[PDB]
Amino acid sequence: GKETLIPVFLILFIALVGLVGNGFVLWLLGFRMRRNAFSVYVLSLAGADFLFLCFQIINCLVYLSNFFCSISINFPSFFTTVMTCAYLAGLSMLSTVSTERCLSVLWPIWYRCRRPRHLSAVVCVLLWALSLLLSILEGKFCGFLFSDGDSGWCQTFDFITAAWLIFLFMVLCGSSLALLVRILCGSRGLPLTRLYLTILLTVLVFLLCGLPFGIQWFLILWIWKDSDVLFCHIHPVSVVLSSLNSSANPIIYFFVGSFRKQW
Amino acid sequence: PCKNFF
Ligand SMILES: CC(C)CCC[C@@H](C)[C@H]1CC[C@H]2[C@@H]3CC=C4C[C@@H](O)CC[C@]4(C)[C@H]3CC[C@]12C
Repeated sequence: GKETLIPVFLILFIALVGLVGNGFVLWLLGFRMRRNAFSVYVLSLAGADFLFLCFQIINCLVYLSNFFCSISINFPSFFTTVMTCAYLAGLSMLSTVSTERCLSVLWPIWYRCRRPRHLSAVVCVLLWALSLLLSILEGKFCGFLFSDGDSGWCQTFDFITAAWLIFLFMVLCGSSLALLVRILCGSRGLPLTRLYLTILLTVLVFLLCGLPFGIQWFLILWIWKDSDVLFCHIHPVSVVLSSLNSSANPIIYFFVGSFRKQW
Repeated sequence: PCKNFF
């Protein structure tokens, strides 16, 4: 009732801020600005964040509508799976950005010369395809499509997305660690302080705001089986942190990188 | 469905 309403206003505000940020990033990198090999990843991450933030706006707006106006807007059940696809694709883009930075620092000669030009596009397409495959197959077995599926085979396939999520986190932490070792061992001209500050900032953002929604939604919910406690308190906060993470992602990745020279 | 829903 009232205890859920106060997080939901935070959801709509943070979602609107991240919405206008992701829209600006999408428009700029699509049309106005020249694209690097790396800019494709930021564009894809903004696109993956868009769907998730728009669906958060929908899911809070109809909660306002149901609470005050009581219209009882029942939804199509396949919104959840495309929202899950958006979330997983955003996290995959985060980890792939980290690995691309590590590959650039470790092998500079290969990254300048021998790197294929469409490698960023093919990696983005493959990770989006794998995210969509893990999303709809979690959707069909758990009832978030036309047909309904068994809950017993739901948890077998849902834990696969959780294991993939933990692997996707360990890839981000492992690759950001190797870059730090390389720049702290024998790198001369780089700005070290700003560099480890921004790397550590991305690591804490991805661990504290990106992970908890997925962890709680998939792996945590099934194992705990403490329904009264979990939904009322844990769930509202989990969405907000994950929603917050999507909003802060354009600011961290594109706007700090691009608009630094302007201010 | 099978899931709690949000
Ligand atoms: C196989 C299917 C699921 C992929 C389609 C995913 C859709 C939703 C969209 C979201 C953002 C899109 C990407 C946005 C940016 C570019 C850069 C462009 O130079 C190559 C295409 C590419 C990489 C697009 C590929 C398709 C894409 C990833």
